[PDB]
Amino acid sequence: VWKDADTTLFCASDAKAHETEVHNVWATHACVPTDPNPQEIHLENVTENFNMWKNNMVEQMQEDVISLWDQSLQPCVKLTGGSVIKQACPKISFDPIPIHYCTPAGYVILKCNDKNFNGTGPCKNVSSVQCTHGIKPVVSTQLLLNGSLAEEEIIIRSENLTNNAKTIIVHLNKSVEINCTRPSNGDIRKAYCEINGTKWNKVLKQVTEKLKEHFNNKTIIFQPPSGGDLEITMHHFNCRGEFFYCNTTQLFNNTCIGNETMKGCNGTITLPCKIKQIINMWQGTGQAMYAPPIDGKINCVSNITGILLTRDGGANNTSNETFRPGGGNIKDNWRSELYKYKVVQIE
Amino acid sequence: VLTQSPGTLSLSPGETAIISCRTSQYGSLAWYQQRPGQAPRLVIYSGSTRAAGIPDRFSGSRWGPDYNLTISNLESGDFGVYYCQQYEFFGQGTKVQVDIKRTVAAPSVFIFPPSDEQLKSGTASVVCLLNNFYPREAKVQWKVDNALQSGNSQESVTEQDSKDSTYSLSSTLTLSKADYEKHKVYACEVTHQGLRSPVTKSFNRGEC
Amino acid sequence: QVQLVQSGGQMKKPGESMRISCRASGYEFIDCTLNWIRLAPGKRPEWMGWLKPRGGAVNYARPLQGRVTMTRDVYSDTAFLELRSLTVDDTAVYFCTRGKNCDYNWDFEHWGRGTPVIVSSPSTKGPSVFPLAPSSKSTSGGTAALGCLVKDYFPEPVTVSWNSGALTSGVHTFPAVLQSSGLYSLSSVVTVPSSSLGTQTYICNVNHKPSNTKVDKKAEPKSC
Ligand SMILES: *[C@@H]1O[C@H](CO)[C@@H](O[C@@H]2O[C@H](CO)[C@@H](O[C@@H]3O[C@H](CO[C@H]4O[C@H](CO)[C@@H](O)[C@H](O)[C@@H]4O)[C@@H](O)[C@H](O[C@H]4O[C@H](CO)[C@@H](O)[C@H](O)[C@@H]4O)[C@@H]3O)[C@H](O)[C@H]2NC(C)=O)[C@H](O)[C@H]1NC(C)=O
Ligand SMILES: *[C@@H]1O[C@H](CO)[C@@H](O)[C@H](O)[C@H]1NC(C)=O
Ligand SMILES: *[C@@H]1O[C@H](CO)[C@@H](O)[C@H](O)[C@H]1NC(C)=O
Ligand SMILES: *[C@@H]1O[C@H](CO)[C@@H](O)[C@H](O)[C@H]1NC(C)=O
Ligand SMILES: *[C@@H]1O[C@H](CO)[C@@H](O)[C@H](O)[C@H]1NC(C)=O
Ligand SMILES: *[C@@H]1O[C@H](CO)[C@@H](O)[C@H](O)[C@H]1NC(C)=O
Ligand SMILES: *[C@@H]1O[C@H](CO)[C@@H](O)[C@H](O)[C@H]1NC(C)=O
Ligand SMILES: *[C@@H]1O[C@H](CO)[C@@H](O)[C@H](O)[C@H]1NC(C)=O
Ligand SMILES: *[C@@H]1O[C@H](CO)[C@@H](O)[C@H](O)[C@H]1NC(C)=O
Ligand SMILES: *[C@@H]1O[C@H](CO)[C@@H](O)[C@H](O)[C@H]1NC(C)=O
Ligand SMILES: *[C@@H]1O[C@H](CO)[C@@H](O)[C@H](O)[C@H]1NC(C)=O
Ligand SMILES: *[C@@H]1O[C@H](CO)[C@@H](O)[C@H](O)[C@H]1NC(C)=O
Ligand SMILES: OC[C@H]1O[C@@H](O)[C@H](O)[C@@H](O)[C@@H]1O
Repeated sequence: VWKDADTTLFCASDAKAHETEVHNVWATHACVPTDPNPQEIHLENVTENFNMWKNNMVEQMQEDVISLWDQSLQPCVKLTGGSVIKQACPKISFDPIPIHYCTPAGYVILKCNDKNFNGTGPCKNVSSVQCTHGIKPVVSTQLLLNGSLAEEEIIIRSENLTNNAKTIIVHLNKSVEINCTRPSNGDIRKAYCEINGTKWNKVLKQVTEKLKEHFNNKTIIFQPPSGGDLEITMHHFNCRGEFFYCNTTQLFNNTCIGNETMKGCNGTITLPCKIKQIINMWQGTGQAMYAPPIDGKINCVSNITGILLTRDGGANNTSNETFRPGGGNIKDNWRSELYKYKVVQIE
Repeated sequence: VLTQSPGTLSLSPGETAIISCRTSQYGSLAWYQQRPGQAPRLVIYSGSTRAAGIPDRFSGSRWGPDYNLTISNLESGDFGVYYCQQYEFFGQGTKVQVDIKRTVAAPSVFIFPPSDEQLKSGTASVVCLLNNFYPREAKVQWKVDNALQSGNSQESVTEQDSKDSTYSLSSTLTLSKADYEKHKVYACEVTHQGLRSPVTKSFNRGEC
Repeated sequence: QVQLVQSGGQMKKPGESMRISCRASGYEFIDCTLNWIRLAPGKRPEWMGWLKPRGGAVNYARPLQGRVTMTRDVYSDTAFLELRSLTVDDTAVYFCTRGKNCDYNWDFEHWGRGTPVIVSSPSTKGPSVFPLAPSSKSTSGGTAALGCLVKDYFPEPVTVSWNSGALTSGVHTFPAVLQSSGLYSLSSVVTVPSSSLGTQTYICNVNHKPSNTKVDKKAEPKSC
């Protein structure tokens, strides 16, 4: 017997105390070592309701990551309002480590084991764990990187598909590798990302297939973002401490969604990226200026495990739906991982 | 998707207004009031949940797709235009206005053939007048060669006379000259609360 | 106390582009979605699109895509709306709205005072005045009705008097109706004793100021 409740949780990680890497330095002081023997106790004949979108666990992870970045990233100048802060601008070691979230005494985490669970609604297959899996605090937009894959099949997640203001999280059951790099030695700002277009367009075609069935048989078509900060209109992520902005226009080409049956665009698609020094802080408000990129090959290979989308609204007579690479609320990056968890109190 | 009705609602301060809005999709319906000049105001949301600062006279009901907004006792400030909403979509709106009650009056019907001056220049307009009547509810119906027609007649009602408190309706049937030549008999069937039977005024093309 | 303060009303011409603002106060600007609803007399209200100050995330109504642009100034708590290549059809009152709560966006409990925008065209068109002849048969006691047909003009309004204002009793000038051609049209009838069809002379005086147009037309029974 129990009830839905919200309490202060504690994190855990395999963080190395000596490591000079940003994430390790924070988890060292903030988190406890990982439990060697995860005790996952299945619950017989139990059916609980989950609400991926109304889960306090997300709020706590946010404040954590925010805390991490606040005392990790060191901008040369940070203009927030009429104020101006100038500090040291040393380069830093940046690579996100897996973080687990555990419950105190008196509480427990209910893990949903259903294969095609869409984040909200009843769950017939519920187990009981003391900690979550290794979630990487990877901030990004449009594309979800280094996450977990969908168990059985591609899952379209949303609090309400009919509500165009509710963001959509596409959960891939097959990860596609993205190979972003900035060749050593033109311009030191420019970089690029290589994706196996053949394998990508194949997976993205299955996404449009899953997007139907939810929106009748309407023709699913993608389009680039309609506006916003460069952090939103482009694939934004932090690699090796440097801030990358990748142009994903040709990553959502409709023509190649109908496969390269008679269309020339095989091989590998390379996305035009750039390393910016002036960025808009996602943590709070304001702009930050960072030092010029380090010399040498800057490369980070990531796993595309999810896509953030936003559906256009206005027409009802139309015979199709339009989706655009979404993002902006980092909390959704944590929802794409905590969807199958829920905190309850034993009584 | 949101079909609201009626389009206009003539009532007296004291009666109860009933506005309906039939939806089809899955969503939470809301209601809005707009007094002349001022900005829209939230009345009901989530179907029946009354808003903040709203009298308990406003009430909302729902049975499936169909919705109802009802004012229990209209006042000088309850008149205006109401819109039903679902997500980003709104209804055409319902205009509730004052209707000084009087005794039932019968609509005197007239009919005017298109002018030769108009035929020479493209199209032909046929007018049907309903002068001085009450109440406002009156259904004009065009017939050509004893054949019902719809979609090509646009009506227009006057403000209630501030003397005899009557109304006047102008139903204009627009046709093309080429199509006006073919048919012979034009008539407008009028049905009103003050008429014991549908009145029919007609005229035969050409002969006057 | 949440309060949306909008900029003043404006007047534009077809082809130009407008730009209106909406400053919020009484709540966190980056916590709630913002909306723009245009309201024109005789049309459904129209949602133009929402704006999430968070990262400037925006979603434009499909019909308005390619014409509309929504941005914002986070620290200045102000949101902007631009609309390009205007037409007379864009004439309306533009509101910015916010949901009752940050959870659900569509329960617009908060509105601005509104920003009236009138798009006026330098192009006009005078009315065509067609006679609405009484009839042919006249009676001593019977009553007859005649009038005009002020058709195909732009823009509003047009005034119509009878016999230079010498006839006011019985005159009914109906509200102008916007035809499918983008041109307005109204009728002005008047009732008179059918006996006075052989004594009195009826002339309709149509005035369309926007085009310096004044037209007198004699309305007499069909000469047959
Ligand atoms: C939104 O608001 C509208 C308008 O008020 C509601 O629609 C009306 O609903 C009422 C019932 O609440 C209906 O009232 C009915 O009146 C009938 C009398 O008319 C008779 O004759 C006409 C013309 O020939 C026929 O069309 C009609 O069918 C009737 O034969 C009564 O006969 C009805 O009686 C009901 O109750 C008795 C028991 O007392 C039963 O024996 C009957 O079977 C029946 O259930 C009934 O009272 C009215 O017809 C509706 N108006 C419409 C739709 O035009 C909506 O209900 C409301 N919507 C919501 C969601 O609240
Ligand atoms: C739960 O119910 C299933 C049948 O639906 C039964 O097989 C199982 O033994 C039950 N579990 C217990 C012990 O409560
Ligand atoms: C998730 O499943 C529930 C029923 O369990 C359903 O109500 C909801 O619409 C689904 N969410 C989506 C849109 O995937
Ligand atoms: C729940 O899922 C697990 C696999 O994740 C499976 O082994 C188990 O049999 C399921 N439980 C039930 C109730 O069938
Ligand atoms: C992922 O799911 C889709 C159905 O949505 C299925 O067709 C595809 O084979 C799945 N991929 C894998 C590797 O299971
Ligand atoms: C990424 O691309 C670079 C060339 O730009 C290549 O050398 C490297 O092998 C790629 N990484 C992976 C793991 O595919
Ligand atoms: C992309 O993936 C497909 C999977 O079949 C593979 O055959 C192909 O070699 C890959 N393309 C490139 C150029 O890496
Ligand atoms: C990305 O490149 C496309 C051209 O391929 C360009 O039109 C677009 O503006 C770029 N995206 C952004 C918003 O930087
Ligand atoms: C999508 O790909 C096709 C085929 O290569 C190309 O012709 C078209 O320009 C592309 N669409 C874009 C880039 O928007
Ligand atoms: C994803 O993980 C790999 C190693 O696991 C790392 O190299 C890459 O930078 C990660 N992507 C990001 C930007 O989080
Ligand atoms: C990402 O994970 C997938 C399995 O989910 C694996 O196939 C791939 O090698 C990984 N990419 C790397 C090496 O970062
Ligand atoms: C979606 O919206 C409806 C109301 O329109 C609400 O009843 C429902 O709970 C919402 N879906 C979920 C699961 O949040
Ligand atoms: O408005 C100025 C800002 O625009 C954003 O899109 C860019 O990411 C910032 O670098 C820039 O400071």
